[PDB]
Amino acid sequence: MKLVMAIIKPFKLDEVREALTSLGIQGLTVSEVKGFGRQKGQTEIYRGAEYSVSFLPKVKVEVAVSDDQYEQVVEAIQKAANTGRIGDGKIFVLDIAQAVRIRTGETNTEAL
Amino acid sequence: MKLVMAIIKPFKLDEVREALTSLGIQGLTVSEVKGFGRQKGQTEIYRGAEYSVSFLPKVKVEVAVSDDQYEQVVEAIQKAANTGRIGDGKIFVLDIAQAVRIRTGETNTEAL
Amino acid sequence: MKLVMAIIKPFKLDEVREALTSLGIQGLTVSEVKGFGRQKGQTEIYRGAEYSVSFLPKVKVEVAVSDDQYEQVVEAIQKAANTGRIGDGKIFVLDIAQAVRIRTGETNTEAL
Ligand SMILES: Nc1ncnc2c1ncn2[C@@H]1O[C@H](COP(=O)(O)OP(=O)(O)O)[C@@H](O)[C@H]1O
Ligand SMILES: Nc1ncnc2c1ncn2[C@@H]1O[C@H](COP(=O)(O)OP(=O)(O)O)[C@@H](O)[C@H]1O
Ligand SMILES: Nc1ncnc2c1ncn2[C@@H]1O[C@H](COP(=O)(O)OP(=O)(O)O)[C@@H](O)[C@H]1O
Repeated sequence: MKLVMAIIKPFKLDEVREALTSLGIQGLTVSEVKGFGRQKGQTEIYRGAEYSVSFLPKVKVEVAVSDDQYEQVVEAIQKAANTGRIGDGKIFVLDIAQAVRIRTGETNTEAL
Repeated sequence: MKLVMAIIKPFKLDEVREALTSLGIQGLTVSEVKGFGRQKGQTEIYRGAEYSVSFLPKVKVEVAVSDDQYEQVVEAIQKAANTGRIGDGKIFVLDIAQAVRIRTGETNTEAL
Repeated sequence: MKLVMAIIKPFKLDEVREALTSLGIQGLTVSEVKGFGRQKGQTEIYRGAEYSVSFLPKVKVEVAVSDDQYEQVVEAIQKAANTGRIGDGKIFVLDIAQAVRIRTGETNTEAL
């Protein structure tokens, strides 16, 4: 099992969710983050230090998938979330050691 | 060491925290997320596309525990966070490669 | 590749970001969390149960770095985020199985 974490442009959430649904992915968890990178927000200089005054929101998508699914999922997300412009974001894949569905106590692949 | 990530119903946070305290777990980190899954929010259809108009908040609990603790922790959380109804959520266990307490520089199990 | 996750005092974000920039780290992702631990917020007791009425915000910094960088990054963060007072937070290092830059499709170390 793999945890697929994608940091994407907020306006790409709907498109990514449809891609996952097409693969029959049953659910996912989403949170708000701020992004720092080559694309930067505006700053105001005070005493030699530049205070950030604008920020770039991103959406963090976390979806647990089986090993047999993960490559297809990463592919779908990349294609859905791509604009070709700077700031498009990242996909990080983390190994999951165990998964449990709280409602049933089902483990691993049967928990998703 | 393991990072135990639980996605739970917001009204179950207090109950989960008490369970962890009973195990002598010293601390944990909590964030707000939105959940998508078999339980769905309401949508409004515009031009063939259904815009989500209601969302289902969940709370993401992240607690780092020692290998000797992790199975007990996962068990406690599952029992505390369970309602038996759809939407109860998931527990994902991730391996931790290193941990540091910022205040002391203590490493691994002594950092918790 | 490693995902370095740091839970830090909010007023330490600027200092940590400068440390990473000094190492030539190109970007990072930041989110808001609440912290529970030895430092606690205030509570109000109702029917034997203590409702939390104040909370301690922390900032979660997540930065993916190469294996050759990770020890230096963990060191920089620890020194930047340290106050010596309780509540300073934690750094957890997670192994990354794969990384992709969404804009280019570049993989692993070339994605950062
Ligand atoms: N090393 C990193 N670790 C974690 N998140 C990162 C890292 N580098 C970039 N990001 C995230 O990716 C987003 C886009 O990065 P950026 O460098 O602006 O564009 P691109 O990803 O197109 O090269 C950033 O806003 C940040 O959220
Ligand atoms: N594959 C997944 N990866 C990450 N989070 C998930 C996944 N599937 C479900 N979730 C999270 O679990 C929550 C509950 O899932 P749901 O399918 O509604 O009910 P149940 O977990 O009882 O089957 C969702 O709101 C979502 O936050
Ligand atoms: N086992 C843990 N897993 C995840 N986060 C933790 C854990 N223990 C502490 N934390 C986080 O670290 C923060 C500081 O912890 P605390 O015990 O108050 O001080 P210190 O880290 O200086 O010992 C907490 O507010 C919480 O966010």
